[PDB]
Amino acid sequence: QFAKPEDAVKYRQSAATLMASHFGRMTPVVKGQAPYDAAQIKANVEVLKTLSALPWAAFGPGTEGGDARPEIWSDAASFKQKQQAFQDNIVKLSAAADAGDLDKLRAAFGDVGASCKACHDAYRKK
Amino acid sequence: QFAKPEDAVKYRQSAATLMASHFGRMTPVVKGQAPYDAAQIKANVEVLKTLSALPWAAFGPGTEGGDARPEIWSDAASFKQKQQAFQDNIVKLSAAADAGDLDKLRAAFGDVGASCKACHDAYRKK
Ligand code: HEC
Ligand code: HEC
Ligand SMILES: O=C1O[C@H]([C@@H](O)CO)C(O)=C1O
Ligand SMILES: O=C1O[C@H]([C@@H](O)CO)C(O)=C1O
Repeated sequence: QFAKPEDAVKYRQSAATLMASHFGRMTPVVKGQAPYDAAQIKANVEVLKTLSALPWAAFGPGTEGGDARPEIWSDAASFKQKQQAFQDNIVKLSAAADAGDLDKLRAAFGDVGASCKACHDAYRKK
Repeated sequence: QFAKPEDAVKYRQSAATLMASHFGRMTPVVKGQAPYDAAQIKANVEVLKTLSALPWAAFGPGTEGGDARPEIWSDAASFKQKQQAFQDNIVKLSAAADAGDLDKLRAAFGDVGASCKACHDAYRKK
């Protein structure tokens, strides 16, 4: 869907920006600094679910640019491992949210965050 | 969810960027220049549905900035009219996509695009 590689870069960066907001805005809730409204979090995690599937299609071959390492391309099976583990942790977060279980939400939130960071540490330029 | 007004600006601009890609990537299909796969379009319109709800919460009071006119704030009931008409046209696009009806998809796509443009013409800086 991208006329030039730059358009893929702008897409994936925008998708990432939205995931960071929908993930990070839950920080006060999982820390207990903001109230836990199970319906609010269920709805927010549904948005994050949708967003979480979007970046990966915007790293097609030859879309080197942005802060994307060429190893995304030179080490591709491993990159797919990191995005599928991340998406699998998003499924677990959805399950915790859908269950209305705050302790499980805390734990699942942390697993997601660790997956974000593991991919960045390997595949995102400093 | 925004620590400073700039963060709301960056969010709404990123949401807009993603809607432009998910809307605009259908142009070749509605023109007949790319094949029409009803399931592909249904899935894409579901993504656009989700995205289409996101910008509006990132124009809270005092989030003047970006290319957002202060009339979004000084003429607020009218801005809400333009975002609800747009969201209502997204419902019609969803219905056309879910029905697998290409002629209806063409027509609904055009109505959505006109709603985007009408809001920009009134409320987006040049
Ligand atoms: C690999 C499988 C990743 C996972 C999982 C997550 N992110 Fe990511 N992110 C990744 C790359 C390769 C890049 C660079 C993209 C580019 O071309 O520049 C990014 C970038 C971001 C950014 C910065 C966006 C920008 O505005 O430039 C953010 C804020 C970000 N990523 C957040 C984020 C979050 C919150 C994630 C988990 C919920 C997450 N990423 C996962 C690769 C990967
Ligand atoms: C008002 C009810 C709008 C409707 C409907 C749509 N858009 Fe919009 N858009 C609107 C404003 C006020 C702004 C400026 C935001 C800011 O603070 O700068 C925008 C911006 C955009 C952009 C540019 C994003 C950027 O990267 O800076 C794009 C690409 C865009 N809008 C696209 C878009 C599409 C495709 C829409 C219909 C599907 C649409 N917008 C509707 C206000 C409104
Ligand atoms: O909110 C975010 O969470 C991850 C990471 O910081 C988690 O460790 C990331 O990259 C964000 O923008
Ligand atoms: O794809 C887009 O459609 C609208 C508008 O051009 C429709 O007339 C817009 O602002 C886009 O980025």
